[PDB]
Amino acid sequence: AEIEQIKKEIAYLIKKIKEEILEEIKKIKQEIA
Amino acid sequence: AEIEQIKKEIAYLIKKIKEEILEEIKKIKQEIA
Amino acid sequence: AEIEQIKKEIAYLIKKIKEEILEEIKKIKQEIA
Ligand SMILES: [Cl-]
Ligand SMILES: [Cl-]
Ligand SMILES: [Cl-]
Ligand SMILES: [Cl-]
Ligand code: NI
Ligand code: NI
Ligand code: NI
Repeated sequence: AEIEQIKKEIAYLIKKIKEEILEEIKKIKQEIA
Repeated sequence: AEIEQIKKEIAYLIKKIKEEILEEIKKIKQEIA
Repeated sequence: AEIEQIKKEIAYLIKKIKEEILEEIKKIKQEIA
C-alpha cells in the first residue's frame, strides 16, 4: 500500500513542480512580449 | 533491487522534466540572442 | 526503511532540480535587463 502511496505522491509533486517553474517562464514571456 | 529499480525509474523521470523545462527556457534564450 | 530512504533521495533531487532551473531562469532575466 505504501509504495503505491509513494508513486502517487511523486507524479503529483512533479506535476506541480513543472507548472510552478513554467509559470515563472510564462510571466517572462508576457513581460518581454 | 525492487525499490532500487523504482528509484532509478523516478530519477529518470525528474531528469526529463528538468531537461524539458530547460528547453522552454533555451527557446526564449535563443530568441533573445 | 528502504522505502523511507528512496523518499529522501527523491525529495532531494526534486528540490535541487527546481532551484537549478530557477537559477538558469534568473540568468536569462539578467540578459533581458
Ligand atoms: Cl541547496
Ligand atoms: Cl544553493
Ligand atoms: Cl543550487
Ligand atoms: Cl538561489
Ligand atoms: Ni542549499
Ligand atoms: Ni540558487
Ligand atoms: Ni546551490
